[PDB]
Amino acid sequence: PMETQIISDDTWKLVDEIWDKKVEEIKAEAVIQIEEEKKKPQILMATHFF
Amino acid sequence: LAAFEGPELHRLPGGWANVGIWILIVITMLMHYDSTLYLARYSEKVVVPTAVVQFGPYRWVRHPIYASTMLLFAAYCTALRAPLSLLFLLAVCLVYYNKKAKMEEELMVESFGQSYSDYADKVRHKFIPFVY
Repeated sequence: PMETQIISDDTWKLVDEIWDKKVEEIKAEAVIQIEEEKKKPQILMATHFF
Repeated sequence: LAAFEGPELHRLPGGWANVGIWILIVITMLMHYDSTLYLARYSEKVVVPTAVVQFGPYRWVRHPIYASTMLLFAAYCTALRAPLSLLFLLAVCLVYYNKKAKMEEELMVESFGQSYSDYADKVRHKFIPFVY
């Protein structure tokens, strides 16, 4: 053998980071995605007139 | 008070005296619609102005929608022929509307800086053309 180490140990840290960010984003997206209170028409826009 | 003060609806004149009323109505709705169309064109969100507006009614009066709204009531007090109510709405609407104009103006002067400063230097007259 003659080949020493290759790309890095820090690039593995970066790819672990992006893996964890995507996993956490999926985890957050799965459970807090749907919540609805109301969508009422805003047809008394008083800040234009009153 | 305007309905109380004004003469009875059959005693108020017609003919060529009711043609000025139509003129006031149409000029009011032109000024207000122009002011609204100029104000709402530059805002990305519902009320978030991206830039400083200085066109049309904005090159005459710094707060044109407000002036147009009061001019609507002024023409209304002219319609039933009650000038005293016209003066009283002048007082009260001017007071409240100047308060809100001061709050809005200080906000957007803080948020914009020199642009609205030189714009207000260009048009000092805040509500009525060269009256106030």
